[PDB]
Amino acid sequence: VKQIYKTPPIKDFGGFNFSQILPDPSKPSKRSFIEDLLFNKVTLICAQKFNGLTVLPPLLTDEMIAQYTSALLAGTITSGWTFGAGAALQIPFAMQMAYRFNGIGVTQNVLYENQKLIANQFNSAIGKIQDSLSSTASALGKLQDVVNQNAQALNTLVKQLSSNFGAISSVLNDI
Amino acid sequence: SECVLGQSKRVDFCGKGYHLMSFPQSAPHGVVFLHVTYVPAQEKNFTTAPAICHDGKAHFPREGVFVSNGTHWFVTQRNFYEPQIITTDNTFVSGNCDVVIGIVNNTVYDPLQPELDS
Amino acid sequence: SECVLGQSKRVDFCGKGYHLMSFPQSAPHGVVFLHVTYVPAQEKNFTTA
Amino acid sequence: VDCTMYICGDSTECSNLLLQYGSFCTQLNRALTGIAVEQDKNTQEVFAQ
Amino acid sequence: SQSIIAYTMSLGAENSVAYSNNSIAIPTNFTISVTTEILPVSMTKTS
Ligand SMILES: *[C@@H]1O[C@H](CO)[C@@H](O[C@@H]2O[C@H](CO)[C@@H](O)[C@H](O)[C@H]2NC(C)=O)[C@H](O)[C@H]1NC(C)=O
Ligand SMILES: *[C@@H]1O[C@H](CO)[C@@H](O)[C@H](O)[C@H]1NC(C)=O
Ligand SMILES: *[C@@H]1O[C@H](CO)[C@@H](O)[C@H](O)[C@H]1NC(C)=O
Ligand SMILES: *[C@@H]1O[C@H](CO)[C@@H](O)[C@H](O)[C@H]1NC(C)=O
Repeated sequence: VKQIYKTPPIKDFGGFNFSQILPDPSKPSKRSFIEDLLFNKVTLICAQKFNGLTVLPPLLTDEMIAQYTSALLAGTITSGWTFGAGAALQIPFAMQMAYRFNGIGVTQNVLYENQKLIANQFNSAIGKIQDSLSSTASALGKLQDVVNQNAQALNTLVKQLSSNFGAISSVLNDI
Repeated sequence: SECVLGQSKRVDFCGKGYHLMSFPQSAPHGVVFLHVTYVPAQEKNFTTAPAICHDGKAHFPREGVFVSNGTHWFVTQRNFYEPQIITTDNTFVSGNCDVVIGIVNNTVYDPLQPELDS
Repeated sequence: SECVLGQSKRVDFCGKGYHLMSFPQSAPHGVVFLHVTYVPAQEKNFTTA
Repeated sequence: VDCTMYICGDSTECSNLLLQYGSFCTQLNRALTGIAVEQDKNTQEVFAQ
Repeated sequence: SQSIIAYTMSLGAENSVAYSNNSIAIPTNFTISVTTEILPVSMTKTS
């Protein structure tokens, strides 16, 4: 996204609740509750500086990535798909959901007939995914597995030096 | 296969914007695509309502959205401003307007009176 | 590009069911997508021609 | 592939010599196991849909 | 006297979309943009 979008101070999306996905100003870190849970869930990190190994810093700090995600969320909420294909155009979230329903072949009117039901279902689903992430430890298996694989590869590379390969000792100076 | 031989609905696949067509060109050990994209340019404020109530029955746009130039109400395309007079052809009827929130009372012209005027 | 910035018509791409929209979220060296999907719930017999 | 067996055929001396090299055999076995698990996951995801 | 300056990068320009429950933005004019996309196909194959 070329620009940065932010939701209006007042959150009136026709009963839709996005507090669980939007950043929390109260906490010092401007990240959403789900993002905070994901960060806390992930736990051979600070010991990677002994024998020439260095960990170059990430170009995009977690704050910048969080800002990008927040901008994408604000654009999607306030405009929909328009901001992703040119100038961002505002539209009520109810009308955006109606457009989506038309896109998936469902008639528009149905959404306006029970908008409260859809809003409640969306909020319940958000709460359910939050609870599942909180109470489930295998949800983030991919990232943890990748980190563990990198850490064990580094550890094996470091430990390979211990091998003497027939020498009296692995220390170059001593031999 | 997608952008050139057809129109791709994927977003940001055949370039940024609403893809219309693509043109391939060769290059040393590579290809170049000149993606043509429609992109909205000029925007404008408008007041819109989810539906219109005429005679106790909710009215929803068959294809478009309701907008208002301050006083009058029209139905216009989503990606272009082409206001049209509200008529039974433009919008379809459903239920009653007492259920939806945000519906605004309005009048819908009927061709039957001018047709019978003769 | 597809699920977030638009409505994907592909099947089982942005989550199973009729995709509507997705909300990206950051994570350590990764991303998380919350795909919203419309799914039919209650069915009934009908005689059709 | 059993790295110890392929390199050393029921030979105590060859195994003792390989033990000095390091954890090459363990790394190769882990890579092969990961490949097998990846094949199983590919089959499951492509078919068990 | 221009010189080298280090700074914290700005991730674009902040935008505040005028969103409300009964406000929309319907475009009135359009443009046709031609964008280039370069994609390698083969490489400097050798034997
Ligand atoms: C909103 O658009 C309608 C439709 O064009 C306008 O209604 C007519 O506008 C023409 C403009 O040439 C006038 O000559 C007519 O007298 C208008 N008819 C009526 C009954 O007012 C309307 O004026 C527009 N309103 C605004 C605020 O732009
Ligand atoms: C959304 O839920 C939070 C608690 O999870 C609540 O504080 C907030 O008020 C809800 N949204 C609205 C619009 O009430
Ligand atoms: C809609 O109106 C607001 C303020 O009235 C303005 O800031 C905004 O730019 C308008 N919409 C567009 C697309 O410009
Ligand atoms: C349709 O009818 C059959 C037999 O009458 C029944 O088994 C089936 O459950 C019906 N459909 C649904 C969705 O229940």
